[PDB]
Amino acid sequence: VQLVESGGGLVQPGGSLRLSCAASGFTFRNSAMHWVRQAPGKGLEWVSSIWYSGSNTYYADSVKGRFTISRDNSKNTLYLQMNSLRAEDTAVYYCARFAGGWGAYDVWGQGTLVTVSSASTKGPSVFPLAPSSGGTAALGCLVKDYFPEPVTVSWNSGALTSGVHTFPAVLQSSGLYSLSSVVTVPSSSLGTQTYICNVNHKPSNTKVDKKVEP
Amino acid sequence: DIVLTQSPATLSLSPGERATLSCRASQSVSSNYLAWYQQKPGQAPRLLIYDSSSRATGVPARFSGSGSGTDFTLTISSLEPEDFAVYYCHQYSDISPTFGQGTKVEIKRTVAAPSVFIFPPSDEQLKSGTASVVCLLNNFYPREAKVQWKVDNALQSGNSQESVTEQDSKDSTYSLSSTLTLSKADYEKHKVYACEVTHQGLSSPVTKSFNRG
Repeated sequence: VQLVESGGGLVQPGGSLRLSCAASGFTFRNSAMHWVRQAPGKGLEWVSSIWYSGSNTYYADSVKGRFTISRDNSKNTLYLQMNSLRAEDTAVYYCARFAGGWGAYDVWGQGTLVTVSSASTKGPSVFPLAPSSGGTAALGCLVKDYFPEPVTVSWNSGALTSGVHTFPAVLQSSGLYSLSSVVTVPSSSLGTQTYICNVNHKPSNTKVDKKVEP
Repeated sequence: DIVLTQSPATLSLSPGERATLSCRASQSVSSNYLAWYQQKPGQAPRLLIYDSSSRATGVPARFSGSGSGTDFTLTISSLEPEDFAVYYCHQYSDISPTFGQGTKVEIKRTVAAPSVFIFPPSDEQLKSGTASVVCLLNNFYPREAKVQWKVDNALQSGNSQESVTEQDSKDSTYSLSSTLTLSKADYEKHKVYACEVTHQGLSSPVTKSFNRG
């Protein structure tokens, strides 16, 4: 059995988007199909339902009037038309087969992420996290103000990996993302060892190498 | 509406130990139309139990579901390493399907106080009009930590954000960044920048600080 969602992506507030979900491995015509989403760092929320036997659409209160659920059984595909999109509709969208008393949500797609934001593409700024005066020091790089996700960071072009923590991005009150990458080191190597964070932001084609000095 | 409340928020247990997770409803769930799902980071939910107590196909017998009415529980008789995950309950008994907000089952570990580090803003950022001050709490356990920002000893509120890593694959600890955003003017207007950290592994709050200039 399988479910493959497609069509997720970046949409401005008030924009519209159609998600699709191709189903295989089961008799599609015989199954109720639902949409379930997951906002960043959040739990699961049911979005909408469509019957098989003589369809009967249902929707979460927060989406009533704005979303439409449909299906094409000749194309083994479920749709979600989303209009008047809002920032809070930002989420990973899962299609799922609903089996009710024979199984609830026994089949899940991989999810497709829908991001709703007025923010425009921007490469990050990268600032050093500077070590200073037991025998151990920390340093790193602040990778600030970029959109959209993601950014990748390495240290010394891969070669420095012990003690590295690259934290998950956070969405700032600017609607721009920010992340820090840190490394703990022997204090003695400072001034002796050269440390460089390599920062890549593909959506803006942004590539920086920043030596973090003591 | 049927509100689903999962307890506890987090269960901290070692492999081989029993896990007991609760799901209680605001109203009776008709026909015991209640399911349990497992979710790992970046992955889709996976069915475990449906109809309150039926095991999904190919789900290990160590997973079992029980309860009725408004009180339901998921038991993992013995946690395997692959079982540390988030678990959701789900009622599909009315026309408005709901989900509990989840129980995270995390690996229990020895208390480990964090190593704390504070970084001033860089001179390069300051010329741009903002100061980010970063406090790092490194490889601690448990996950609960209170991190306070103090500027000239005045508690800050509303101007920092936290970020946490997943439990370390090797040592099962967490690390956490707290970031303070100030205006350059506010930054330059004060002298002492302190990160206050409260945690189980520390008998007393640990303060890391610097003076601007």
